[PDB]
Amino acid sequence: SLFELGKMILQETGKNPAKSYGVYGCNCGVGGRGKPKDATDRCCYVHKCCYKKLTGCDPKKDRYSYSWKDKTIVCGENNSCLKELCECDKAVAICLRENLDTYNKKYRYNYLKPFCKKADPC
Amino acid sequence: SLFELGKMILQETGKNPAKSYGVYGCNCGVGGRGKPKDATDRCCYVHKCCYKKLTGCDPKKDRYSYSWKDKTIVCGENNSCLKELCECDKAVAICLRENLDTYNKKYRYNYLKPFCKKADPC
Repeated sequence: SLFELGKMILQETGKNPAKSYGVYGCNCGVGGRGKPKDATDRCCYVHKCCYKKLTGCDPKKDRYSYSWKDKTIVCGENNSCLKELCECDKAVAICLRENLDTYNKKYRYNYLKPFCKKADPC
Repeated sequence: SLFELGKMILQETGKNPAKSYGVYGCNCGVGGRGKPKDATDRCCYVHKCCYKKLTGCDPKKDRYSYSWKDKTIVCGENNSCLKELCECDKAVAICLRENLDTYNKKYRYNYLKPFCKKADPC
């Protein structure tokens, strides 16, 4: 669920997740997908495409189990959808951390999201 | 849609809407309803109750038209459902404005939202 997703992003990036990524670019946070602004935005693009493939559980609402072991996100066994979901969320949290070096505040609050250029099919 | 809602909140409160209300309390922004933390939170509680009356349109994704007349939100044209939706969004924007005097930053990023006490029926 959003809680786990938000938590993972905090753990990996050290950043307030909603503040840094809630309305970032054309792909991070609220809304759908669009042509990526930068590498951070591309992380979120991939993440939303990941959510699209999921069947059997609800990515926004469904809780899943994971642990913090040797400062690594370790997805619990869960079930097929929940584990795929956990891995979707882990991957984007990792991606966002790896692109903190080009994170740009000028994209942080993009209220022009509805008018982003259309994204390519996943 | 979220865009119109965000814009109304900006117009009434003068605040960055996602920043101030995206994760506030147990009712504002993401997630469902919960026992309200304060008057601001109760504004969002009422808003989400208002949404349940809607039949025919999608509050997160469906666009509607409104205008800014004599510094007032004026819901335009719109079918029966979109009219109601617009009026729901207008009501919460006004309410948030009216309760700026007790807005509390400590509730602003409430990542304990999944653990809010259960909301009473609307």
